[PDB]
Amino acid sequence: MQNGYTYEDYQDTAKWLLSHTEQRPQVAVICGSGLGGLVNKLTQAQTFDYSEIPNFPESTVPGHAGRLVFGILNGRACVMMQGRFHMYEGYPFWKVTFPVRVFRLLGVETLVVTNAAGGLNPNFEVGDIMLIRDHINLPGFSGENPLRGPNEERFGVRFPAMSDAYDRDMRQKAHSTWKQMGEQRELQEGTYVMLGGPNFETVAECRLLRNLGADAVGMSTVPEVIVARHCGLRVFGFSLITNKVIMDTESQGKANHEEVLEAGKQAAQKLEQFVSLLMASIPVSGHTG
Amino acid sequence: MQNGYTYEDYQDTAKWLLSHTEQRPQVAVICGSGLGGLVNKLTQAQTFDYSEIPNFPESTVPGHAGRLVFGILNGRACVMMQGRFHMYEGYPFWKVTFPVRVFRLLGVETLVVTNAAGGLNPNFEVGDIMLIRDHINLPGFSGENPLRGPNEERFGVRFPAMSDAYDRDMRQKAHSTWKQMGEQRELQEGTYVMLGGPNFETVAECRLLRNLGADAVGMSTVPEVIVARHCGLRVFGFSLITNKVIMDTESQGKANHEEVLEAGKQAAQKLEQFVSLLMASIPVSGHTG
Amino acid sequence: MQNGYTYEDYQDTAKWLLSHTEQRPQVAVICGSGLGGLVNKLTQAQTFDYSEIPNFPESTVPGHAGRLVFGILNGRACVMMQGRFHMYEGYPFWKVTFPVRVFRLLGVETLVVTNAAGGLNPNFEVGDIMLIRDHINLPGFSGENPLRGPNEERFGVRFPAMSDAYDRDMRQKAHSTWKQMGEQRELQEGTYVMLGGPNFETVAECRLLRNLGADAVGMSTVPEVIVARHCGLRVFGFSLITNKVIMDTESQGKANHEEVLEAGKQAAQKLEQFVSLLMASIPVSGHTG
Ligand SMILES: O=c1[nH]cnc2c([C@@H]3O[C@H](CO)[C@@H](O)[C@H]3O)c[nH]c12
Ligand SMILES: O=c1[nH]cnc2c([C@@H]3O[C@H](CO)[C@@H](O)[C@H]3O)c[nH]c12
Ligand SMILES: O=c1[nH]cnc2c([C@@H]3O[C@H](CO)[C@@H](O)[C@H]3O)c[nH]c12
Repeated sequence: MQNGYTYEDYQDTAKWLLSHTEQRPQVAVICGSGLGGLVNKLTQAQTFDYSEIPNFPESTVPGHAGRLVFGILNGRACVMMQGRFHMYEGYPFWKVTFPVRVFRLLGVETLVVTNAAGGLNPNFEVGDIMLIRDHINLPGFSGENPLRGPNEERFGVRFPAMSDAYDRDMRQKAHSTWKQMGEQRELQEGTYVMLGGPNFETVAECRLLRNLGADAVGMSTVPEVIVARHCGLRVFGFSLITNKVIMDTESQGKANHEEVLEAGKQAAQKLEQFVSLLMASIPVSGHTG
Repeated sequence: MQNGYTYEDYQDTAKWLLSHTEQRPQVAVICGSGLGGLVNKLTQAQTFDYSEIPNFPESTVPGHAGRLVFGILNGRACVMMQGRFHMYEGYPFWKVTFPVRVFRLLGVETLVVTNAAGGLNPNFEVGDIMLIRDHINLPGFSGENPLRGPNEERFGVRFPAMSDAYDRDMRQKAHSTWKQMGEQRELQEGTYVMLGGPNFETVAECRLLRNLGADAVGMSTVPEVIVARHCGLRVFGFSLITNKVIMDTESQGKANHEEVLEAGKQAAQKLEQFVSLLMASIPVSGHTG
Repeated sequence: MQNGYTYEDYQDTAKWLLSHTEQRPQVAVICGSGLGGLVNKLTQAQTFDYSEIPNFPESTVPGHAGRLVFGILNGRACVMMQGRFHMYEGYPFWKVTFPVRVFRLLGVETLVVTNAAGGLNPNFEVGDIMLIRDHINLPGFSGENPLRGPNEERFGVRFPAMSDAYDRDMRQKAHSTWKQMGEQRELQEGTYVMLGGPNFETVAECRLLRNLGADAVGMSTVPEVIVARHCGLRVFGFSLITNKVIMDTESQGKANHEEVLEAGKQAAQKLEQFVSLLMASIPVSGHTG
């Protein structure tokens, strides 16, 4: 059936975490494939395995550790999902996005989503960082949506708008911060398209997606962005272009999960630093003062 | 699993209605968001709340009253669904389309479907009435179809054609009737595309859908048109363009459910009159005479 | 839930077949709508109704006999599925593709898939044979995939590549063999697109699919190709263009299942001979010698 989680289920989980840590994060960060190293920048870190937290699902994908880590990143208190969940694991979207609603109940105001994606835009290179300015939700087109079923008014409204999903002011800041880093390669920005997986795309599917206007293709993030927005979380996200998708039948090679080599190795120090500097200020937003 | 309704389930429901009303409608009308006012033109009306009719599902969306109303509209006896069901409510297509098969068993010959839709075609304006000449069924592309599972030969054949879904002669009549109304704004006609919802589309999705050739986007109607056609019901339908979809990232605003303001208020008297005049004649079709 | 079949389920079924026949096929052939006649070329044939083989699903579509036939085709020992399964019958993809994994466990190395498809490419004619060089998996875009859920490492890896699904060397051979037949009509080759069904497409959907780059549209094959590739089966496939899809609203007619007339009658002797000659050699591939 539809969402099997009740409001109290999120309530209980949030209560469990609050009674087990003194940290009160405002920023929540989700780490995609091979981006699990973002965690080792945190100070005063406390790690919780998903399996010990009440209603939490579990990461079954290599590159996804399956741990919730609270810590202080460059002065700001945040919580990180070292590994996320995907629909191709057998998880329904209402299970995949469970942690987004828990964050909301913990008092989190901002959510930054990351992921590894295949490059569709020809100007993208392996190793590029693409700011997600927009997305195309293919599973959504068919009713596969985390918000399907009766609406929980306590989180948001029945018909939430998505045209303004990715925060404009945060994307301005990302660009400004990149300049300060002195990166030779420019900061990319585009549309992220989500499909189910777990197999990689055929040439025809890559050409089709590109013609639809997508810049990168992945198998996650979008459900989370929808639930986040629905409950009023400010959102920002970026894709690490781990590979160039096959656009020709004269296939030199084929995609493979070794793309973690591009993330948790190749572009480790870069985006980890990019995200740390990014914790400069929402500006915070703490009522007054 | 697939369709949980047996032929007898539709039989029973049809029998219940027939033994509770003296009205024998030939035309069935389904009212979409904010079009619930079409009901108050009926004479000798008898209302049934969906909750009292045996195997009937229930409308949970504001703008959808959830009542079956029998009445006489401009001389013709018809039955109206004051509010429909959607997949985003958690309803499977076989539940969403239940009433279409009941209508067939009541003796109904024509079904007119209405709905509120976002305008993709740039020449459309808020308040426009678009005749549905065709549709694109996105959920259908993935197997999400009201006819999935074993086929009930008593209703129709296994592989029904959809290329001739929207009656040609009725669309000629709609245009002729519009002329007689003296409307300054021309009568629109286009392709309706259905997606799951309940969130509104992103700019990228709107551009994608437009490039696919769709004129308006909605979250209903199509499943109903398929089941109707499958059982031999003549079909006609139109969309009330309640809003202009966001096609640019320089987002002035965002879509919201207040679009009922455009329907159940703004274009009330117009389409209600358009539908009343439309009950001129199939010509009826009553064997001979 | 996800795949309800365990590795032992495939093991058991493979064992059952092996202890009931002396034939050890290397090639497996799947027959689509109206192509069931490919079976009557086999020598030393042994037929098994799907209903008698342990974990086997059942064909409910006319044109699909529902029998597993072992035999010798032009010198090569093979097994044939006289009739396949489709998602529109109510079958989940993990049920639809069950036989592909059984074949793998029997020792099969090559799988040739066939099907009846509607022509999108304007240069195609009814009766044409199209080599499947690639595919677009619409249900896959939304997570509807035979590999969803935990991965069985004993069959393949979590993220299998699909860009090289259709064997290049076998498609070279198909072209060479066609020349030897002396066919006046050239051998077609293109992209196959899969959608759910069971209804036929609207004009708008046909134009949409064509613009996406598809040459033929069908309601099967793809799930099977994915599971096959995942477990290392060499794959080759072709579509019998049974009809021209409706691309204009000035609809002369509409599609219907009578397309079996084009297959199991019209192009019977041709493709049956084409497939028999095609059993020339992988070259076999039998370790050494
Ligand atoms: O080219 C790609 N296509 C689709 N998904 C991905 C990913 C993402 O990485 C994981 C697999 O490595 C998946 O979880 C997927 O979403 C990276 N590259 C691609
Ligand atoms: O722009 C739009 N996009 C998608 N659906 C709708 C609707 C339709 O109205 C209800 C929500 O107001 C939904 O039921 C939807 O199908 C109107 N406008 C749009
Ligand atoms: O034009 C077509 N569109 C979609 N599917 C098919 C088939 C295939 O044949 C069976 C129905 O005859 C279905 O099983 C379908 O996959 C043939 N032609 C078309």
